[PDB]
Amino acid sequence: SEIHVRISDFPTIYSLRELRESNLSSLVRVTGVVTRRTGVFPQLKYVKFNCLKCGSILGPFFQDSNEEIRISFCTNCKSKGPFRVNGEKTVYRNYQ
Amino acid sequence: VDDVTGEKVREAFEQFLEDFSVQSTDTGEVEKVYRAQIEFMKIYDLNTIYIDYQHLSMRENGALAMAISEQYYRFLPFLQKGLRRVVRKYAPERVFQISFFNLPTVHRIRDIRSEKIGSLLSISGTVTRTSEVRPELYKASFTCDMCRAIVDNVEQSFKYTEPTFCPNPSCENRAFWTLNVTRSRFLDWQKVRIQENANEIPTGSMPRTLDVILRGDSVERAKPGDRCKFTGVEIVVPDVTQLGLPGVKPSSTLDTRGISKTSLGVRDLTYKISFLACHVISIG
Amino acid sequence: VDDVTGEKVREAFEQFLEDFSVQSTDTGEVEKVYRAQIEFMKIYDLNTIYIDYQHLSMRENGALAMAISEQYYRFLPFLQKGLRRVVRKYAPERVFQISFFNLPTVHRIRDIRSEKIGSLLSISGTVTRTSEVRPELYKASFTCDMCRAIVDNVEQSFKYTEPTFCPNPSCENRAFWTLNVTRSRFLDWQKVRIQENANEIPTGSMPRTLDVILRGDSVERAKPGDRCKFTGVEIVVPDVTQLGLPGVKPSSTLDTRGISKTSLGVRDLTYKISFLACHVISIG
Repeated sequence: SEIHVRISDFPTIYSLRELRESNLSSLVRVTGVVTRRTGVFPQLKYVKFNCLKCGSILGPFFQDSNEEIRISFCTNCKSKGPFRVNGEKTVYRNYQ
Repeated sequence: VDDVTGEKVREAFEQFLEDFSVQSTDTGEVEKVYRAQIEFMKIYDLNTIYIDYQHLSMRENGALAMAISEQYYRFLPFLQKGLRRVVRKYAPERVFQISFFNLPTVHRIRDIRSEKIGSLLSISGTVTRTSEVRPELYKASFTCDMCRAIVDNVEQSFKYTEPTFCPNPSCENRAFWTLNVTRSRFLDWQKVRIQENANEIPTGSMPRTLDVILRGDSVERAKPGDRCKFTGVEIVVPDVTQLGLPGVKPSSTLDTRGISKTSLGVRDLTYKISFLACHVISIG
Repeated sequence: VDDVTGEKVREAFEQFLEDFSVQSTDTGEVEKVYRAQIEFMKIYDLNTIYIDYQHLSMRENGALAMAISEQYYRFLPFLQKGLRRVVRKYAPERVFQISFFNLPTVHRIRDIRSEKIGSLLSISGTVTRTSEVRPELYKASFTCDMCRAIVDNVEQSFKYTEPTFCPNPSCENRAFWTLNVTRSRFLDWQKVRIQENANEIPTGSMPRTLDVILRGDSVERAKPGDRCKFTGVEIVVPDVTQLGLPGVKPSSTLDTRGISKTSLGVRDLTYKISFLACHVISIG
């Protein structure tokens, strides 16, 4: 249920050190050589809470890139649901 | 199907009042006569119509006569919508009341049962202890403060509060009101309380009260100590004090065989027959 | 009075650069030459000006020369405002930097005292351990969510947060930010760190560092292992780690001999001299 797309040939190579304030929220091509890195961690993509007070699970969401927050109150007259994400039924997306 | 039923009766109604309504010759009571009632309403700007039942009893050979008379409460907005499109065809803020009259058979209070719910009926009795005149909302402007609060909405039916879905923007279900006490469209209604005729009661018991609500045109037309004829629609009002009657009275414990786990918002309901009327004629 | 002082110097400055600037004959270096710098800037659209100090040393017989050179930090927005009105007179989003050069007397790091705060001074030394290039806000769009959040505002001076008065609408003082990370105007600055010349230090002690900030035009012009000449304005940066020096260091316990009764938000302050520069020439 998802395909994200590629963009191949964007014809203005800024090497480095030409990044300035104006290029933010733009589309930039850069060359370089890869230094150290980290492992592969999972990041959450669909979240399913469950209110401990009013029984059962709530339902999926799509959040975020990148906020990861903070769904408060519903389905039990908006109270008093201190929530907790469960480790089951939430699809993760890997990160590096 | 059912929308094809109600829309089908709607187009048959538009087709009804657009056509001829007077059968009489030059010695009359000339044609049409409905368009004289619309235009005669347009000159004075009073926003009601008085239509008869007998003319609708003439035309369809009783087929449509047996379609409004039973499920009348189902057929308000289709009827009022079709009449509004006739008005926008033949005329240039509008609140329309469609008050029937001149029904065949008059019933008393004793002939009230509960199989006759929804329908039309002619009730005759005696007015005693009328009340005063107070407004009523029926046109909401109520949405949440974060952020948009400009939603015109429901509570035409008595709830009253509040708007439920498509909220707010952006505070979702069930964020709702604060309401607004300056952006609405009101009308006024009183609650007279009829008492049974003296020349009718079965020997021997006591007279029997009934409640009745008047909206819109028929405010103030009643008179303390006079006989009346009313108009049928006969709604049901929620009642409280009939507990320990004895029962067994039902209850409405909601279902939980859906949602899968990892409170008790059950309710009671007990109902008494009131009456709702819109045309008051004082012959008696 | 003081606004008449700064406005008086402002109109004398507008009067200065509008007039003649070249004394030379046809064998030149012809007239004007400032308008060639504005229009030559208009053809390429790069938004800075390089003006000399010696020409301003010529004209006024040193009166206005002794009015910008002392209280320079007081006289940014009046100067930049008057130059903006000259631009709207002779030209069609604008950020203007007014970088002086060619000063008479060059000082070292040892001649820095604290009576010379605010003024202009020519510092010469050796660049070592430059840093990288990062943005900075200085153009806020920050107001409260109930309701209006479209106020362009302060934090040109380093605070950073937040807007204080005229709040929100309608949440009053001191309701403020959430800020906005998409409605601002940024520029970029780095922080090189100069080190004292080898042929100057008083025998015998060790070399002495100093910090220096470059904004706008003079990013990236410095070079690790080369001599420089800078531009004077010499701000004061808040410092922490000088506690238990010994003192006695002051403190700022606010007054309460006003407000009549029916908490202790007192603070510390300790400051170290940094330097701020805008023109970098690499002669050495």
